[PDB]
This record gives sequence, structure tokens and C-alpha cells, in this order.
Amino acid sequence: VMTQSPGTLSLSPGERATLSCRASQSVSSNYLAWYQQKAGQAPRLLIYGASSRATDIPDRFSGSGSGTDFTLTISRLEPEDFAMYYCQQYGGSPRTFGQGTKLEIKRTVAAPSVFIFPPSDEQLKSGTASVVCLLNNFYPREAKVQWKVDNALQSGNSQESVTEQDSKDSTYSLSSTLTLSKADYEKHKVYACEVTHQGLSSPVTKSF
Amino acid sequence: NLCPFGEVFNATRFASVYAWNRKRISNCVADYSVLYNSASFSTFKCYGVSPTKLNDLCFTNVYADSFVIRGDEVRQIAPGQTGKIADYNYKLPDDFTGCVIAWNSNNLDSKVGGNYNYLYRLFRKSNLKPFERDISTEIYQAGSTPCNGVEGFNCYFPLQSYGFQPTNGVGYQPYRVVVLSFELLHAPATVCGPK
Amino acid sequence: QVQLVQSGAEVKKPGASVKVSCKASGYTFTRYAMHWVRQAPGQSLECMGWINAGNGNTKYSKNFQGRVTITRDTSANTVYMELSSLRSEDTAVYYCARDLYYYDSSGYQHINYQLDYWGQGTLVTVSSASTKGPSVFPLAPSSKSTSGGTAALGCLVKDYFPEPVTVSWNSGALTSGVHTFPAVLQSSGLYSLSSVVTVPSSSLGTQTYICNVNHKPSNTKVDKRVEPK
Ligand SMILES: *[C@@H]1O[C@H](CO)[C@@H](O)[C@H](O)[C@H]1NC(C)=O
Repeated sequence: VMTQSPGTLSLSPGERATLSCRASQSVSSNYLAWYQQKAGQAPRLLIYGASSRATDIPDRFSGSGSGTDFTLTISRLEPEDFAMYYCQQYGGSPRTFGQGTKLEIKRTVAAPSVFIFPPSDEQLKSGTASVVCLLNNFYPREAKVQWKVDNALQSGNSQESVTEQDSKDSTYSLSSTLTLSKADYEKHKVYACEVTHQGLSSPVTKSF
Repeated sequence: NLCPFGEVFNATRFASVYAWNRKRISNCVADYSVLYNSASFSTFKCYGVSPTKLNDLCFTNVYADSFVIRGDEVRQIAPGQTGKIADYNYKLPDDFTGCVIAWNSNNLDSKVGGNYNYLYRLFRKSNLKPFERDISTEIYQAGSTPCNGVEGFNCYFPLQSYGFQPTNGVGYQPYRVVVLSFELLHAPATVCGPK
Repeated sequence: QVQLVQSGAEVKKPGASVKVSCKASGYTFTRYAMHWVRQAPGQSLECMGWINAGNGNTKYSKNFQGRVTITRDTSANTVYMELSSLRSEDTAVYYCARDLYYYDSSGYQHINYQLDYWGQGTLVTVSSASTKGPSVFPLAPSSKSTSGGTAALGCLVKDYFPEPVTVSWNSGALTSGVHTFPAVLQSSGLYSLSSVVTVPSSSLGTQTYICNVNHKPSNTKVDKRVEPK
């Protein structure tokens, strides 16, 4: 492969970021090309040959080539620059793409907002009961969701969108659902969903 | 007679990027052999025609374009390539019938201080059309306020010059580029290989 | 402009064959070559093979070899990738890209490594589970009396396959405070989706609130009203 480091490179806004790709027989005096992939979109070329830029690429992007290794440089950091960046070359085997580095910028830490919804009457009439915990407007994204039943921890059926998807606001959101039999909901007086974001642990409880 | 391809390749000086220099070669016979023999050329990339059949082919006109660019930018001089040089300074059509040849010129085109004689078109309002040259020296109206002839905030010179130092890296080291454009109009074939 | 257009997202049963098409526009189809690159979810890009539109000549990567055939149609400026006997690991986003081909002095064709332009990307989900209908269950106005400003109204789209499902509230009227959270792939292999809207507590009595859920893969549109509990 081609060594693109790290899996994550993080940089403050207004700062200059450097992403490194290194290989021995892949470079072999051959060309190295870099691409930009925004979240959920196809890659777009930024620099070709490590020193030449395609049109529609801002001047802040720049590149260098140093024998086995080369780099991608963003002198000025902007929220738009947030993406995953890749390196490519040709080797003895067919063309090689580097693993990629994710670029992160400092931004506003946000408070998680949690909403718990008790199982529906129609669902209970159906005989299938599901209780839902909803998490929105939280940054940074990392979060741990715990469902407690009568102050007793439950891992029976906890299915959560552990992957937090960034909203258009650039603050991440997540969903968690606990599925239980209808009798268990009535048998246990109190159900609660507790989420720990940073040190902030926010519990919300719903009950029959 | 003999086609003066070698004069283009062995010209003592070469044109700047801001204005490519073109000579039309017509009504002569050329050996493409001399070009393929020489080991001097770093880049010999042919688009739209196989180099082997070139001598057999007969062309109405053959245009030779000469300029000097930094070595990495040589990749920009190719069909359908997006870059500052390709989009603005010198452009090659998507359908191109010709070859791009380039060699390092650090021996002749570089000084310790640097040669600022060769320049590129840094800013232009619109991308240049294929096979077109613009030498305009109007200051770039980057700002909403017009430049009014003054270099200023949001106002920028049309051109900027490479600084060519022999110590500078190969990408920044000068490379001399000859573009051969082969023209077959519905016209008599003026240029042919003897073979 | 130069545009590469790719086929719509595909859901295929295991062991079936996927065919993904890349349209070409804004350039001479014959003069460039098309590469296909796959991205497994949250993974690095991998170049499976290249098609030369003029020649028709093909080359493939060894890892993907034995399953991928890349073809071309000169007329429609469209390139096709076909993969067969899909494994579960195959589920990924597949991209088409454009590379110039150049000619060496000896006359043999070579590919420029630069991938100038990319297709939008066609997603291939390989799943054992077959298509299932969406069940929309009301997430009632839960007046916990916390505040008069905020109310929580929702719908649970449950046990549906395949994705996507589109959720709108009050026929597109309600676009403020409406959060449609990402779906969850269950151990069932089925999908679960919940959409909420925040409205004034004064509004529940004054205005109705209906969630309009559409599941075109199953041809099912469920308009469920969310009445206070
Ligand atoms: C350029 O180099 C020498 C200069 O005397 C000339 O004889 C030769 O034919 C030329 N080579 C080319 C045009 O490839």
C-alpha cells in the first residue's frame, strides 16, 4: 500500500496542515496525485503530480514531492476544507491509492439534547413494544448511550445508530432504540435512557 | 528541401509561457527519425496519432509551438488537462493530433539569481481557447472596485515570472517544451516524411 | 461541462450479479479511458480496472479478478461494470473515473495515472433479507409538562427494507424543528427510522400534525397523524 498518515490529522482553523504519503517502489520517480473526498460525495482531484493544481481548487492547497514521500498542504484552514484526503501513484502492480487522512478543525462544543418516546399504543396492541431515544445537536460526536430499567442496567435489546451522522448544522446526531416485549414494559415501572457526552450524562425516563 | 524541425528544437532561446511562439512548417519533407533517436527528451507523449506511422502520413501543415515551463507543469500541457497553464497560458484541444516533447533546460535557462525573463499568465478572467495566445497586461480586477491601473488590494498583475535557480528542484527547474500539431485540412499535403 | 453520470443505487441478493453504468459527456469518449474504483463503507479507495473506450481493451486488478467485466458502448458514451457472485464483503460505493491515454514513441498505449473527473457513485448493498414494508407507529405528543415552548412529536418507521425512506411532515409544510434521524441496520437486517418535529405546546390542540412517509422500494406511502397521548 501507500502510507498516508495518520488515519486522522487534526488542525486548528487558520493553521497550516500537512498530510504525508510515503512509499518506496511505488513512487520510483513516478507521479503522485492527491484527491479530496467530502463526506458522502465522490473524490475530487486537488493536485496532480504533487505540484500542479486543477482549476476550481483554491490557492491554499499546495503540494510537494520529496523522493519516496510527498505531502498535501492547506495553508489556511476553513470549515469547507473538512474532508478525507487521499494520495495515488503507480507501482509495479496497478495504480495504488493511499489509505487516507481525515482532517479535523476546532469548533464549538455543543450540548446533547435527548428525547425518549414511550412505546406506542398501536405497537402495544400489535404485541411488539419499542422505546426510542433521540440525540441531536451534539459536538464532539463521541457519545455512549445506556438504557437502565428500574435502575438496573439493560443490554438485552439495545440497538443504537452508534455512528453519529453530522447534520447540516455541522453538529452530529444519533438515534438509539430499545426493543422489549409488551409485558416487560408493564412489569417494570420505570425505564430510562442515559447518554454520556464528554462528562455530561443526561438521563431521561419514561414509564407506563 | 528539409523541414526545419531541428531549428525549433535546437533554437538558442525559447519563448516564454505568457506568449507561446509558433512557427508553421509547410511544403517540406521531414524525418521524424531525428526526434525519436535523441535521448535528450524527458517527455515524448503523442496524442491522436501513433509516432510510428508519422513518416508514412502526409500533413497539410505542421505547426511547431515553443515555450519554457516548469517541469511539473509539463503534465498540464496535454489534452483535457485543467491547470493554470493549460486553462490560461497554453491550451490543447480535446481532439489533439500531435505530440508533446520536453527536456530539462536547467543548463541554459537558469541563473544563480534566477531568470525572470520567462513568465506565466497568473490571472485571467476567462480560460483561454485552444491554440490561442493573450499577452494582455491589464491588472486583474479581482476586487469589485476597478483596478484603475494601480496594483492594489484585490488588484493583481496579470503575469508572474518563474525564478529559475539551478539549485531549485526538478519541478521548479526549467523544462523546455515543443508541441507538434499535425494539421490535415481538406488541402494538399505539404509536409511528408521521405519514407 | 464534463459530466460522468452513474446508475442508481442497487440492492441485490447474495450471489447475484450487479451491473453499474457510467455515462460520459463533455469530452471525446474514445480519447479517454475509464477506471472503476470501489470504496467499502468507511474504507480506502481501490481501483478495480480500466476500460479504454476506443480500443475496448480491459485490464483488471487481481483481487477483484474473476468477477468484474468492464464494457463500453460507443453510441451512448456509456461504460458498464459488471460484478458477479457477490459476497457480503462486496457491499460498497463504486465510482467511475476518467484517465487520459497517451502514446509512447514506440506506439504502445499507456494510461495517465491522473483521474481527472469522477462519477457520482453507485451503491451496491448485498443483503440476504428481501424487501419489507415500512410500519409507521406514532410517537405521540409527550407532554411531560417540562416547558410550554417545546413539544416532541414523532413517527417510528420500523422493520423496513430496503432503504431509502423519505419522511415529510404535514405535506412539506412542517420544516422547522423537524429532525429525521439516520436509520439503524438491525440484527434482523431490517431498517428502523424515527423522525421528530418540535412545535409549540400551544399548537397541539390548534393544529394537526401528520408524518408522510414514502418507501418507493416497497411502493408504500404511510401518512400517519400524531395525536396527543
Ligand atoms: C538538435 O541537436 C543537433 C544540434 O546540432 C541537431 O543536429 C539535431 O538534429 C537536433 N535534434 C533533434 C531535432 O532531435
